[PDB]
Formats: sequence, C-alpha cells, structure tokens
Amino acid sequence: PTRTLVMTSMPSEKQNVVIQVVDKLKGFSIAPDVCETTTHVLSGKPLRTLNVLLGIARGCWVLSYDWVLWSLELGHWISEEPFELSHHFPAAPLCRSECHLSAGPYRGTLFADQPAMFVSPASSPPVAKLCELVHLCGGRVSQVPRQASIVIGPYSGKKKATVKYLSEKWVLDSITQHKVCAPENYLL
Repeated sequence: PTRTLVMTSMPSEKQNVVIQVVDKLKGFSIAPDVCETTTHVLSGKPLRTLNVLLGIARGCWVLSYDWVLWSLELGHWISEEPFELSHHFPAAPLCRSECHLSAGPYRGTLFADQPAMFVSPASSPPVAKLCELVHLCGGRVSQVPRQASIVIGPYSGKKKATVKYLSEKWVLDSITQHKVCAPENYLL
C-alpha cells in the first residue's frame, strides 16, 4: 500500500511485532520517515523525535504500540483515538482533528500570522527538516537573511535590532504546545 505507517522510539522486538501485524492486516507500508503518505506514527517511548514532530505537523495519528497489539487481537485495524498519545503530546489530537475535518488538503495554520523565517544552515534538527516543519505548520521560510524578521538557530553573522534571533526550540515548542511560544525565553 501507498499509505505509510512510521515507527519511532521503538525497540527492535516491538518493531518485529509491527512488521508481522502489518503483513497480516494489510492497509499500510512501513516507512522510515514521516512523509506525504504517512497517516499513522507509532511511538515506543514518549519522546519528541523528529518523526513525532513531523507526524504532528501533518496531523497524523500519534499512537502507542498498544494499538498494534489490540488490532492483532481483534483481527483488523481498530479505532485509533483510545491509543492516541495526547498526554505526552497535547498537540497531536489537535492537529489530527483539524486534519480529518479539513475539507481539502490539510495544512496547519500555527505560524500563518508569523513573519517569514530564515532558518540557520547549522540548525538542529537539520535545516531541510526544520524548514519542512515551519512550512507544514503554515509558516513561510526565507531563502536569505536579508529582509527576514525572524532568524532561527545558530547565527554568528551581523545582527539587526529589528530582527528576532530565536533558538530552534522556539519552533519545536510552538509545534508541541499548538501555540506560538513567547519569544523571550528563546532569544539567541
């Protein structure tokens, strides 16, 4: 199947069960990274990986391993919400809900009112991925620092008093709290 499921923070013995269950229940291909076809992200431990972040940005189901075990038991893929990792990632059900209620193609609007952002090439997570996250959550990415109001990540160049210099953590915390964070605590 074209539709993908992504595992994250998943010990290899649980990974083994997932591969077997997917082989038996069908409906998914397992992919290493969250992409346009991913609808379900399965987390083994409650950790904010890049795949969790991308899964949230795309409004995926972010689920516990237990969904796989109960689905095997009951013979088919079952309702996801009882397994959704809402306590660890409050943004997950919010984006997932927005996404399924979306009339057309889903895109988040978290950053829709934010100025364009220049992302440091030295940023962590990697710049291409951090840019993907900004875009998926409704923000605009600038290709150069010139004229950009927000600069994200390590920046040792010339600084302007009318630009905000914010850590990558500002983007990530905004995404996981489903609210744009106050810049104060992310400066430099």
